[PDB]
Amino acid sequence: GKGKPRGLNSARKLRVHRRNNRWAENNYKKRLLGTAFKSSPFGGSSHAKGIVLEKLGIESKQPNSAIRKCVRVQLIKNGKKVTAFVPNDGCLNFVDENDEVLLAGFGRKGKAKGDIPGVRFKVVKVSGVSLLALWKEKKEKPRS
Amino acid sequence: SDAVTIRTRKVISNPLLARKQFVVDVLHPNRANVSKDELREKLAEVYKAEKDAVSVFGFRTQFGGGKSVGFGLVYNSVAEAKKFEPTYRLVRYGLAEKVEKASRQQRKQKKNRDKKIFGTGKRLAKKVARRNAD
Amino acid sequence: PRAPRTYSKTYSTPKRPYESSRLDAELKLAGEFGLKNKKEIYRISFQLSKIRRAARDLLTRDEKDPKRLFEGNALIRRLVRVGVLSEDKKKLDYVLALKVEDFLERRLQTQVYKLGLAKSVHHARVLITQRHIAVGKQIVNIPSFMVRLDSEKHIDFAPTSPFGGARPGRVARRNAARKAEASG
Amino acid sequence: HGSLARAGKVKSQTPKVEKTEKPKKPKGRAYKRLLYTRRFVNVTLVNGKRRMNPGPS
RNA sequence: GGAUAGUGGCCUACCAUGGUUUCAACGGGUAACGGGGAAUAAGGGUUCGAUUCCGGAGAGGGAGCCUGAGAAACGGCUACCACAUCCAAGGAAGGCAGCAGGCGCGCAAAUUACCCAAUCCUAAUUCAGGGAGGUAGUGACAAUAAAUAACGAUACAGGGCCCAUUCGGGUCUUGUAAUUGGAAUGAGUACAAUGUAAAUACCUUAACGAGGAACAAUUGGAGGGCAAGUCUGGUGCCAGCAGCC
Repeated sequence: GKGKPRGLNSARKLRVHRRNNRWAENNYKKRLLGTAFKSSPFGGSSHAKGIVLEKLGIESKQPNSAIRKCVRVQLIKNGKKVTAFVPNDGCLNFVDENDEVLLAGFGRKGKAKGDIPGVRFKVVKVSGVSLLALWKEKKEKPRS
Repeated sequence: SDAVTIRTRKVISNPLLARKQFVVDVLHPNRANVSKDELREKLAEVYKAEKDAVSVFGFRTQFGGGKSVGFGLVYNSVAEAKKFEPTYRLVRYGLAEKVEKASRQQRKQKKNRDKKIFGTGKRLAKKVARRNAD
Repeated sequence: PRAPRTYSKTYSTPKRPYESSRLDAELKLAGEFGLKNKKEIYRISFQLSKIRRAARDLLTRDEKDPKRLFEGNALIRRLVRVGVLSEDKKKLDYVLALKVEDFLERRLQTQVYKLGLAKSVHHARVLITQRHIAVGKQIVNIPSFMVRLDSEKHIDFAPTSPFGGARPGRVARRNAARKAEASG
Repeated sequence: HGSLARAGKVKSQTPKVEKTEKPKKPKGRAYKRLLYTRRFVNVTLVNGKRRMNPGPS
């Protein structure tokens, strides 16, 4: 009988079984528990502003050896600390001190992208001016 | 004047307002657009009825120009025309003199102040003057 | 407050962004019909899919259904009004299999090239976009007009257009006047 | 190793080379016609695989 | 029986453990107003629906009430908590989730303008009022068609094709210029012109208005998914790239 009940009055059994077995899905469980609004760093939001705090002695994944910086950021709405990855060459000019940086996800819905372990976010704006605008030299960060 | 060929469509006469309503059409090549006063003068000189009894408004020009379509009204008499026509249309025609009123914001402010002041106010003015004097 | 004004899309992107054969076909089609974007091909394919879906949903109903007969008659009437279907064959195979090539070759921009008024597809395109085309007593500057065989007796240039007459043209007047002044 | 340096290394040590002045490309229907002509009616290289950038052998 | 405008545990005196419940009651949660309703299928549909229409609720939260046909009304009153509008220190008086606008909150959202002119409302009303509404500003939230250009002497990059005097002429005509032209127009300055009473936005016109170091199209930028750079420099598991490899 292929497992599942087939009776014409077994609709309640089928619905309840489906309700119970929906929970095995990763995204359905997150949606119905509100894990975005309780424990996601961004509070279920696409982007998040933050204040870059300090340097931490972290090491990149395979293959490299690069310990210069990866921005620790304190969010404004949550106050939580997240590590973000400055997404272009010449990261030095934009991490001066206590800057306000806008952060987006890395694109994997909450997972690390590549050779960067434990980093789920990237920087798109530095004090209201776009990071790739500074990278392409087409706009200037406020120096006065 | 040069082959404008003013024409009229859907001419319906209502004695309820004692007027005749129509959609007028002008075919005027090599022109910007035919003005409403020029249309009124043409209708007057072709009908021999009256000058101020002819109303024309709307007048969208077809894409690429050359032709315009608008709305036209003729009236039994100038008295009925001035009795039924909108004040803005009359003023734009020049039949009526423009009013002198302030901006709505100033009018509403004035109404607020004069609703704050109860009655005529002369007693309040005299009392304030005496209080200043003392 | 006010009732909303409904707006609908008119085109559809292909499901696969990079299909070599589809890209070759679309580029060839747009090159031979003088189109500026693949959005024109997308729009025409969208309406083609719309009418094919309509025809299939019509054939869904039982034969000799009043709604089927009426709706098929309306669709075939519009198709023959735009002039693609045979005027003496009600066989519906063309209805089930209209083609993007048919729709573009019926479109206005290629109509000028077909009847021989511009002798070049792009020269046509530029004539309509410069508004020297009048299907009737009205001037249309849209290449995607899809004439319906009715104005064929009435197609001409506008009388407010240069090379339509009664007006030299913005640069024609200057060139003629300067030539006259030079010649004396 | 002594690697407490070189943050933005290649972007700094790259040579600044300006884009050469070349004629403007067509835009729109003109560009699509140019692509169509360079693609189909041309017979530049159709021998092996109709490649689009015929690099020097 | 009372109170209601009215039925009714809506409340008062006496009489039972009566009523609901695994066909899920009760309790908890909702980053839950409900419905009409976007995105797919002749049936898999999964989400979303604060939001233009309908029904609710609220006017900082609770509570109470007058008038009134209709209100538990908060741009009506009567009472606290965070907060205030103030002095000449006795006061008077409570919350723009209406339109503009400001500050906090933020990833996230417009001007402290005009008009009753187009649509509807109200008793005493052809005349008054309406931040309802419309219009004007910002606006790449979306949605429609769409400027960026069309041809000559010459060669080059050479689709389909001929004259039996073997690259000569080339009938029909695919594209390119650093040597050059009698051919057609958009964006705007604007008296003239409109659904605007004094107006820039739409096609119309004296004039100015095209020649490509002009009025200039970007965004992703070519390993595979998904075609093409082993053509040239700089570094040399470093800067970095890469949604996955």
